[PDB]
Amino acid sequence: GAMNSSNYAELFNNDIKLFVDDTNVYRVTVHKTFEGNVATKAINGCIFTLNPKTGHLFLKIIHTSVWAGQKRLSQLAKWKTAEEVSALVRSLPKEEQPKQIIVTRKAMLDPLEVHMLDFPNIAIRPTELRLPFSAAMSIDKLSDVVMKATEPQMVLFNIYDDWLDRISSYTAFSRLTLLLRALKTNEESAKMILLSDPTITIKSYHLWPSFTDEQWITIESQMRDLILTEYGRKYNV
Amino acid sequence: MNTVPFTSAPIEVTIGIDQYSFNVKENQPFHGIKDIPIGHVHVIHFQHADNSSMRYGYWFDCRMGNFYIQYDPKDGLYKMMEERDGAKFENIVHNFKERQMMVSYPKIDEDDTWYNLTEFVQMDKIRKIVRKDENQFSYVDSSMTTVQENELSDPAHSLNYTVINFKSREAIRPGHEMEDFLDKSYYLNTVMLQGIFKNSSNYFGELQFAFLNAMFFGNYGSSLQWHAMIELICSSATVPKHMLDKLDEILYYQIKTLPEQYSDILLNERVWNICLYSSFQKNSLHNTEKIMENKYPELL
Repeated sequence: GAMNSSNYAELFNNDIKLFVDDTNVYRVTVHKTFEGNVATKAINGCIFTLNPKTGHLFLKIIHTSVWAGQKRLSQLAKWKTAEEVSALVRSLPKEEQPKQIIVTRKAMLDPLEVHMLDFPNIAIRPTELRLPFSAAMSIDKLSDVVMKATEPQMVLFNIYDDWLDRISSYTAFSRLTLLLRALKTNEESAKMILLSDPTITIKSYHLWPSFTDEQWITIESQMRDLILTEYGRKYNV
Repeated sequence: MNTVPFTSAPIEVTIGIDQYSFNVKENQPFHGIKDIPIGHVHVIHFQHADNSSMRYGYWFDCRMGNFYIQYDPKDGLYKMMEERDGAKFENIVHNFKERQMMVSYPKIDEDDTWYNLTEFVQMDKIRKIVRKDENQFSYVDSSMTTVQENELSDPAHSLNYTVINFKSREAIRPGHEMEDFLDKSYYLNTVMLQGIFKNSSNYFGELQFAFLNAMFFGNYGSSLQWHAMIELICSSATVPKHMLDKLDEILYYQIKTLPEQYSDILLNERVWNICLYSSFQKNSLHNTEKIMENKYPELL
């Protein structure tokens, strides 16, 4: 059933699993027409499919051409997400196929279940966790490859860079969710915190800066302060 | 007009005959039911005064043989049996009628209720859902499970309804996932109507039989089957026009007949709300929507 705080450690066991987030698949800008009506213009999106144990990110880029002449796009987006995840599982060798897929939003359960009827042994699960994966498009290099795409494209990342050389996947996932939570609550503050000191750079093959163990603690502390402040602001407490 | 004689009534029991019911006291001189209309299936059903649990009964068609009821003190129930000796049977029935120890099937001449509930139901199809091939009549009770229920245990005592599952390879064509799941026309028209049932009459027959097993025995799996077969039609954008018109008539009589006090457990809120207000066919069931809104506005 549903993934929550009581079964949190399951994410880091040796059963292959993927999180699927569909929140950046269908993206629009709302604007005024010449006649003063409102219209949307779609922009490129992405499916965020993450192995929380290894850090392997399967970033399927959703080019605006997939929406051309389609109706009910918010509904089609959930089915296109399910079709692309199904295609990804079928492309993987059997020993690499996930035993579970966890969807961050409940509206993905039926579309993914129907697309995965050929895989009756793969469990499709919701979660009660409020995961910040929507903030993935605040990672500069992921945003850059989505916005530059001219056609459908799958790009492979390790969202933990080289952290697993030094920390567990439990700790790497906690750092990732803290960074994305910060980016989601106050993108500018979060991004200022990460890049303020120009002596710390992002390697060409990495997404995040090359922080020492000591500098990650300081960073993690700044991100926690940003999140609590904004929460005091939001809820006048 | 046909007769189902009773050897005796040794235990106190509420006897149902189609939509009617009568109380019989322990050892009351009752010898059965006469003037049963020929041309329809019938169900005769029982609820013991001493154990209101296990409603049970027999689907039968008087054209298919001479049937009587006899209490079995070992198995503790009223059993249907066939008398193959036609002349012996007429003699027994004639005696009980002369002595007026039979109740009369109480059909009002204006009343098409039973015809309307059983229009498409055929004894030959009932005998395929309820497998007990040495008898021409079919036993049903409250606790019998469906083939689909047993998948999710005794196969001999199961209700063999047609398995319907909206999230099944049977229901979803490869590469038409979203289309076949949001519009079930393919599953209704090609898989079920053309493939399995062969025509709408057989589909309506199973739908009507599932309803009657739900209402008369409170058979939970029969209720599930009745709702599934409604939802498959309401969730199809493309349904023959005659099927929609006939479905509205079928459901109207089922809702008309349902005991007021059972609507809370026998009617699935999600299915009815979806069928009358959300579905492709939300505008196609005028009679059914009017009776549901006037008789059970709470469920909606």
